[PDB]
Amino acid sequence: VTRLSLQRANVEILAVEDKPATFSVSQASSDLGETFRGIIRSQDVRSTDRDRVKVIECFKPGDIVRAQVLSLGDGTNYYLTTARNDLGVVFARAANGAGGLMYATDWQMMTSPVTGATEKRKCAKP
Amino acid sequence: MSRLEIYSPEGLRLDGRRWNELRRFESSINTHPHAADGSSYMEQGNNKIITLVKGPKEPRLKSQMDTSKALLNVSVNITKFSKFERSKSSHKNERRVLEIQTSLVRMFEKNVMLNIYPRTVIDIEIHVLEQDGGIMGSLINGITLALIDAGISMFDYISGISVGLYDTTPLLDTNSLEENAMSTVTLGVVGKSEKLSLLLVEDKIPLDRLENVLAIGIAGAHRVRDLMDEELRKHAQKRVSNAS
Amino acid sequence: KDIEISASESKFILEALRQNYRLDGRSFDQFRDVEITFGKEFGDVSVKMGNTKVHCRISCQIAQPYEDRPFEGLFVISTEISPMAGSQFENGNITGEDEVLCSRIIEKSVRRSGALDVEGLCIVAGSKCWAVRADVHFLDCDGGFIDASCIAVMAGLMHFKKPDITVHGEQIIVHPVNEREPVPLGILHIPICVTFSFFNPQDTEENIKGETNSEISIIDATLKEELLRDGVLTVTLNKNREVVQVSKAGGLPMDALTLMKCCHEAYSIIEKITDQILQLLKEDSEKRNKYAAMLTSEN
Amino acid sequence: SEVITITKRNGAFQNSSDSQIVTPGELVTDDPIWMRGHGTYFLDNMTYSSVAGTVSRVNRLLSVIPLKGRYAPETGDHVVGRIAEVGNKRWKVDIGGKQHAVLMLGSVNLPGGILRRKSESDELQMRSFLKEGDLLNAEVQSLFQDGSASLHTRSLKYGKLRNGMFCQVPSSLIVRAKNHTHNLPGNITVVLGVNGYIWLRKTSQMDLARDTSSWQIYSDENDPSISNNIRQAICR
Amino acid sequence: MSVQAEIGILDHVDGSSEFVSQDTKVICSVTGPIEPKARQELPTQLALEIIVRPAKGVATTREKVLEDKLRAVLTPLITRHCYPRQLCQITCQILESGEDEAEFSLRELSCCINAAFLALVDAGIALNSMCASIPIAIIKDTSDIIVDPTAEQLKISLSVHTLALEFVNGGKVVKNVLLLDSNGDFNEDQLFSLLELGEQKCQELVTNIRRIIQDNISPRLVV
Amino acid sequence: MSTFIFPGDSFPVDPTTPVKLGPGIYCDPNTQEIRPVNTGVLHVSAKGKSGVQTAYIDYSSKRYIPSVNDFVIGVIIGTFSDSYKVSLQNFSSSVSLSYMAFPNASKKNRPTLQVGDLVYARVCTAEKELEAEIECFDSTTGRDAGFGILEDGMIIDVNLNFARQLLFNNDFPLLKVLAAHTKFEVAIGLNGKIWVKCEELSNTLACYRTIMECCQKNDTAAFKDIAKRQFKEILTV
Amino acid sequence: GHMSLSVAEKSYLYDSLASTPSIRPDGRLPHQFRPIEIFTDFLPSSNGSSRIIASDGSECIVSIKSKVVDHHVENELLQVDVDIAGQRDDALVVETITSLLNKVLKSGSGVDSSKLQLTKKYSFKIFVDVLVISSHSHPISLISFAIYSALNSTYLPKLISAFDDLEVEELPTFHDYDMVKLDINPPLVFILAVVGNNMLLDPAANESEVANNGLIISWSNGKITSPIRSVALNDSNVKSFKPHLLKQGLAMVEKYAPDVVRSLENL
Amino acid sequence: QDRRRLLGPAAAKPMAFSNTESEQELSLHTGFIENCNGSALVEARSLGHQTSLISAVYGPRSIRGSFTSQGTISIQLKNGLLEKYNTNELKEVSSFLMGIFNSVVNLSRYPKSGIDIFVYLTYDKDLTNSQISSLIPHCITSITLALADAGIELVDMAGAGEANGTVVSFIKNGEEIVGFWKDDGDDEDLLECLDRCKEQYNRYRDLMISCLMNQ
Amino acid sequence: NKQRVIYTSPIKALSNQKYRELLAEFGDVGLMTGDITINPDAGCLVMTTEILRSMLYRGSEVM
Amino acid sequence: YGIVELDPECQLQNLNTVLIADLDTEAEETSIHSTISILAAPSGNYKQLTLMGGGAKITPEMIKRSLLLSRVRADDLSTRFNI
RNA sequence: AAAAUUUAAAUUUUUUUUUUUUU
Repeated sequence: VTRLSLQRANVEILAVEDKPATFSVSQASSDLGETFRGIIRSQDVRSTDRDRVKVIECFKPGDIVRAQVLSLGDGTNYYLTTARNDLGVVFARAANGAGGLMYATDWQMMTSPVTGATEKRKCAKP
Repeated sequence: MSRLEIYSPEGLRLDGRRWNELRRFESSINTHPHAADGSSYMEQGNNKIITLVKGPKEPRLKSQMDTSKALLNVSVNITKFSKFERSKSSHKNERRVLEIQTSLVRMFEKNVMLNIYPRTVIDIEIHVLEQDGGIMGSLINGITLALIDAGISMFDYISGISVGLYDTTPLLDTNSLEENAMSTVTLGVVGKSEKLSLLLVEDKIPLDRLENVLAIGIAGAHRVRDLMDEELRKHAQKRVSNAS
Repeated sequence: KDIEISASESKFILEALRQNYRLDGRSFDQFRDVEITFGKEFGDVSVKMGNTKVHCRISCQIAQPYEDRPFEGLFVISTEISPMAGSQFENGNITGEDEVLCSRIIEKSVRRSGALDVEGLCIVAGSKCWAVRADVHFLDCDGGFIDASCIAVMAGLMHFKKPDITVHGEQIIVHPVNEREPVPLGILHIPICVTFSFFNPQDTEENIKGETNSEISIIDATLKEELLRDGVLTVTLNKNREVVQVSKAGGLPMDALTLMKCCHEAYSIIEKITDQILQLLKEDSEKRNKYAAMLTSEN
Repeated sequence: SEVITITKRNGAFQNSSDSQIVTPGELVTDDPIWMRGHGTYFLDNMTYSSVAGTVSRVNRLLSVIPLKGRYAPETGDHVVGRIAEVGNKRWKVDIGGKQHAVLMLGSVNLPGGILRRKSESDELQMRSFLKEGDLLNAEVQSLFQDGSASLHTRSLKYGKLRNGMFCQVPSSLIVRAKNHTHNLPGNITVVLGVNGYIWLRKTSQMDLARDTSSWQIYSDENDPSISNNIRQAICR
Repeated sequence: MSVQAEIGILDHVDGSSEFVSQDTKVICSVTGPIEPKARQELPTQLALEIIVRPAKGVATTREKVLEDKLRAVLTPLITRHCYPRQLCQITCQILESGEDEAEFSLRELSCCINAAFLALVDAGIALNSMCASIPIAIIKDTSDIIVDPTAEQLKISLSVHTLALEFVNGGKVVKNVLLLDSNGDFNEDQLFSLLELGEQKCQELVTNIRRIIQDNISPRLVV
Repeated sequence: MSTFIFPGDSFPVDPTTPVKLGPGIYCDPNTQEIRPVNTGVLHVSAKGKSGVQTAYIDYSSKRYIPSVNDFVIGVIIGTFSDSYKVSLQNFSSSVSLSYMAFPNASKKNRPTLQVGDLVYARVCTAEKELEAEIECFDSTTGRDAGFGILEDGMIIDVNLNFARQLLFNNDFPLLKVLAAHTKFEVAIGLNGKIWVKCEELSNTLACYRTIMECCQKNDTAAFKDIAKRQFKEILTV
Repeated sequence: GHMSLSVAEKSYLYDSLASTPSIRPDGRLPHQFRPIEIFTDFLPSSNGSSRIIASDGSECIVSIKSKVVDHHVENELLQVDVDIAGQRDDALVVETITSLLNKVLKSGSGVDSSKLQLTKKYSFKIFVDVLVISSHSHPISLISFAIYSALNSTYLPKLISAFDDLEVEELPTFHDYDMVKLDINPPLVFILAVVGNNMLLDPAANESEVANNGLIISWSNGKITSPIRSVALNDSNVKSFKPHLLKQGLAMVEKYAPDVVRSLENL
Repeated sequence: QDRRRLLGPAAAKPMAFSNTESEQELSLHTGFIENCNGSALVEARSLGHQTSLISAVYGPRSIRGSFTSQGTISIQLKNGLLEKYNTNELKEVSSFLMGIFNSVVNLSRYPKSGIDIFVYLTYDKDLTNSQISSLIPHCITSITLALADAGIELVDMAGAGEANGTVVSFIKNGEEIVGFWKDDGDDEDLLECLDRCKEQYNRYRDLMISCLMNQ
Repeated sequence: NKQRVIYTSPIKALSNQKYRELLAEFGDVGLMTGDITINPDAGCLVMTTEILRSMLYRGSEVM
Repeated sequence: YGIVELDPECQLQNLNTVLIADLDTEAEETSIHSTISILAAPSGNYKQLTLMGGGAKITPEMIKRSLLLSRVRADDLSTRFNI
């Protein structure tokens, strides 16, 4: 996750999986701003309650999301979605790196072991 | 010590001009139809300028965009063959030039009806070809063509002229030889009025002449926008008489 | 990086001029009070006009002259803005317009005008001369920088001294500083610039074809004052009543008869402030010499 | 029997119905009864032109029509657009005028027609039906607060071009009539835009239909059967 | 201890401080948190951009490193998680040298840290600890060690040293070292001796400072 | 002689206390410890408050940090559709305000305000890390149309702690002496903004010059004569 | 590039020009050029001037200023310097065309620097100074044409004193009114393009867009010469090429080249 | 002068001195730069002239500009240590470079993706007691090997051969030409200029494919 | 079939009957009136006769 | 040189404060914050030393350890290529 | 004498140091 808008969410592409797991991470350096970046729009986070969408309650900066390509979009970014019960948040550290590692409580929620603190993320089905 | 003769006691200048006289003054309209809808050519003596105007149109970037009015870009091209002695380096970020690039903007922030051209771009292209001194007011008179050359919305004519001072005596329409010889002032004069757009003094001036000095250039400046007008009009007659 | 002001606040000041008021407490044609204070170094000064604060520095060193004028020494003024003095500014934009509007003035105010004898920088012709340097720093803006940097540079030239020199071909003998005294510099004339600040209370046309001159001009725009002004004009003069530069580069249209009537009032202003510098240069050097009297009797 | 026109002229930079013709800065009158419209500004009486153009006095309305300027967009006009950009569900497209027109996402003829209804997946395929620089027939709907206007294709007759060649002209010489598609002997068709944009193509059956499949409205295809006797007749 | 300072002496800027030690006058300015640029943001922590203007000349490479080591020191001073997607531009002005800029940069590096520390207090940004820096030299000929030398003593100095420490618990516990700028010739053995005064002295510096802050700002504070 | 503090001091209170956190203190997300991280004076909330106390540091600033349920004054800077662009302080980040967060909430009804207006609004919802949001009309207004767009007036910038004293404090002597001359309006913005409109611009300049001077001198006891003198400075005429 | 065209054209344009009875969009013969206008001798401060007008309104002016120099301390006796309006110095098409014409006018390749020679010690530094107002083309072969006329419109002041400065080392002297024309044989440049099995001459911008690849062929002295470069116009349609087609174009240039030259060798 | 670098005191000057069919040969190496994804190393030595140069790949990098259907190539020529070729002399070659690879690379495989090519004219001997024209064909070879190392879709091992101030680039084992470069030489020597270029191309491409397939 | 549909009336109050009825019934219904439009991009549309005529002249893509 | 401090959480079976030198490998260069860089001539000499302490504390002994590791890594390279 | 009749206006960032023009 790169930046959180009220409109939308912005990420950069890092790693592509494959079909019949088998992956392909990009070997690029993001510190150049090199890599391909994409955009998740906030209504495209999920389809259940797709109108009254609260974006902060699913994402924070720097976090890992199993997301599906929607389409190409522009040349600048991508059209992207997470709108499934198996998709969404993979992993982040607490308070965006300011704390320890966090585990998805449900498919729908996430906590942290040592802390006793939870946060709302649109977690993936594990 | 100059081995030459600045101004005669018999009233004459280098070509024999009087102190209240002009060079040959020639404009032209629609010099480049295939290039832009603003295209005008100046000869004021050997000051020769190609003047080009682009707009009102879409920007290159949405960053450079306003939702209120137009923008105005000034791009000055001084060639290395503009003078007698060929200049070595290029000028394209020279801090002398950028001043004028600032200058014509604020001179022309206030003729353009900016509000009625929003979200669009006006670009003014300059090509200085042959340089004869009096260089500042040479430009402005070329500008006033080029905006009318597309017929952009405006208030008025705007005239420009450098007028020099040999010791007591004003000199309408100096040249670069005279420019390096004495003190000069250029006036950016608006229409028929007594109000100024441009006023720029580099040289050192005794105070007491200056009111009189300023009182000189208006009659010159009024004869400028005079000669611009009919010269456009005789062009303007040439359209519809052969269009229709 | 954009200053945002309400149009409600825009009308407010514009009303205050329409009832002959301005927010600072000065008159329209009144200038701020100037605090000049020197550091211990020569060519060291802190100059302060209320809110606007500046600092500059004069130095010199040895170099060869150009081929261009092989007679004369070398000199240039740096005026690099730091965004310290206000968050509007880029980190050292030498290509911004207002910077150039600060630049070319002081370029013409000093260099093309020649207050300073560059020929008195010629140590030896074509071999070794002086490279005199003027770094202008801005501290905090309330406008009047180009008038402040007008002053603070010319303040600095009347406080710098250069050390002692002896020539034998290549054997060029720069002496120790404290045995052989530093030597001040030659000023041909003292220029003082004046900012003029312009406000149409009307539309364009009543300035254009409204024959009635109705345009208010004030001195030393404060920060909020400066953000709404319509034309920009600076003149510069001396004590010998000659006009150094004038620059109205566009903006609002403006009557000629105003400008002479403007520039006369400049004269009485700048003269009093000029002499205030002149005493303080003396009086500090008097305080230098009275403390030099408080030194040799002490030592 | 030549290659190039080389004719020479050396020693010179250059070779060198009545109505009111007015200038900017110029007074027209100060009768207060007149109304003040385009090309006109004023101070309470003083009627002041702003362009090089003509006084138009309409019955109490005085206004100044210029002679020089870009194309003026007006509604209901039949012009040609070159695709500038793609927006959110918007497109940008050159008129040749001051600014781009805009073109709504559902403003276009869908393949299969209205039985194809709306879909949010259509914005995932904006580039499918349209992309940059392409030429088409467009119908001027209505405007904005400034004078920038928009387009649509409310017919089969409007749509993306093929089967020929573009040319362009000044907008002035194109005369107005009640009709704009024209069919010429040589089995070919001019599509005169108003704005100054001119497309030629071979006469279609739909063109023939004007005077007596639907899935091909974003194709880059032509009729494959194009004779040179078509092609050389285009150039004439 | 011929040091002295000013707080809150600019106008349009968030944090401002004049630090004046024995010979060098340096003012620092702090503006933040404010709108960051496009190329400058961090999704998590606080972005920092630092400008030092010399007294003489313009910004070159000699300035650049004194900037960049000063970048390293401030980064743990700032509670950087508190201001995501933000920017604080901080700017320092060298006004007085007090040291040969051609030959040295030592005192200024001590000075500017001691300058910028106080303008942040003016700025009132979430910080972590307390700090101090001093210049320390060792004489070539005498082979002795002076805390806070002079430039003529720098001429006969063998090795020039700047120590930056992190002070907590009443500023008393050395929480960490920030910077140790060892320059000139030195060995093992001098170094632990070289800390051992600056172990005391920077605390002795801050012991003055703790007072000064409250004296300047509690009348700016309300009761 | 206070509960003065530095970032990096010993925190005074025992750890086993139920304590609502005030600003100025920071809890570690990494090591769970809690420390004072700003400069100034602590003020301990006294006991009895449900057995739950509260710490807060008096710190000084001018650069306002957007926080919730806070009355600020803003400037309309852009018409991002559905949702305004509004700023609160120059060079800071812009704020987003709904077009619908308004006391006659009506989604078919699009309101009227234009770029460059002054509006009174309260911070509704603002994460530390997210695009912050405000409201004029609120639920915490409780259907109150008490905020709103302003008319012309005049707005002056001060530092924040002063503006708290304008809001939080009746002992603040300012509103007394000002009411003791003329009658007028006042809007208080926690972004250091103070919007005043009088019946007169003349008194508004008198209102202007005092507040510039008083907040500069920051000596509330002295403000009796200092305020009244500017009237004489206006009544110089 | 300059333009953005539509794909449906791009087929038809690539269709019609790759006809075996090949068809231009304006339908010229395959070896034709387009009509132009040629003006000179109008900047009387210069040693020579030039002004040329394209059919699409592409526009340039090349100036001639001279300078006397020692021809021993300097190698390059002839300098080209180019300006395109609307572009940075740093751009590509600027610098390549700039560096090209220097090679085209190397001092003894097609340039007869003996005619430039003033003394046994001195000669004439010349400045090919170029200002392009506008282009819609790969502009280069236009630009040579005005320069050819520019050298045919250039007069130089007359030597008075002698020219052997090894012993006596005289400072050379010129008369103040008497100028002589520079006798010179300047070269010419032609833009080519390859479509399918056809080779058009003077590619217009549409023709320049659709091409598989193109050439630049240096003409001088009534023949083909160097510098010769294969050259891309676009980069969306770049295809390779049979060499006999490359061998075809050379005489295809050459048996129509001097007729263009004689049209301009016409005074 | 330049306030961004250390260029010494100005009045110094560098030091001055005065006077008091053959084989070409290669040494080709890949996979030695970890910043890149494609690297290639080239040694060359021929008869008075020894030359070494580095070709560097960055791709596919993102394009902040806009949409394209396909890829875009960017090529930089930079002076190394000793030999200083002219600035405008450089980019002309960079122009001539891009034309050939636009008949090589499957850009259609790479929408909205960039290609960065850095060429370091690192060190050259010319001990011989159109000086850039003698180094053209080795560039193309040096690029091709690095572009194979990033593994990008390339149609052909295309190469150029040189015959005495003349550069001709081939494909299809020489059965088509993809890039033509000519300086002064003779007149109508073209037919021999076919040959000696072709056989070096016939040499070089075999040297290239040995460098990879044997690894 | 995700299609749009026009329900016509000569009277506002005819629609006001049918609107709140269908608004209770299916909800996702746009109302178009000279007095009040509600929910312009809804799937179902209820509007008076001339509005169709008006948006048949200038060609609403709503159609 | 680099000195780090360790999490109990991060272990995989096959305080705690570790010195690393010969630093490389972006992940290292991101995450090491207290660092040491040293110049030294092989007879125990020292041209400079460079401490940026931004992560861990610094012991007096990691100092001496790095000093012990200084005079090795330098002196080998003095003797490695014998120029 | 009733009855009623009409609208719809556009949102979130890509660039190369300052000489130097004829007493």
